[PDB]
Amino acid sequence: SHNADLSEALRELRRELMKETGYSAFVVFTNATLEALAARQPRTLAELAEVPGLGEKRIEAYGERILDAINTVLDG
Repeated sequence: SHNADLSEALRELRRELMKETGYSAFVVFTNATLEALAARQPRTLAELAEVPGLGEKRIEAYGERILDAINTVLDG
């Protein structure tokens, strides 16, 4: 739940999603969005919807993976 640990997991997730989709990091989600995820630590879909720059398309595509990345860091 340290910010650096969350940020690393989110960068690792973003690389997985890039490989799976063929998209750039930017198209997967931007650094401002990554930082907001790490700071806000959303734990639910409701909380994901509050994250600046993420948006519904990416919540649908990536939301569960994002929550799981955050939970993996917070819970171990």
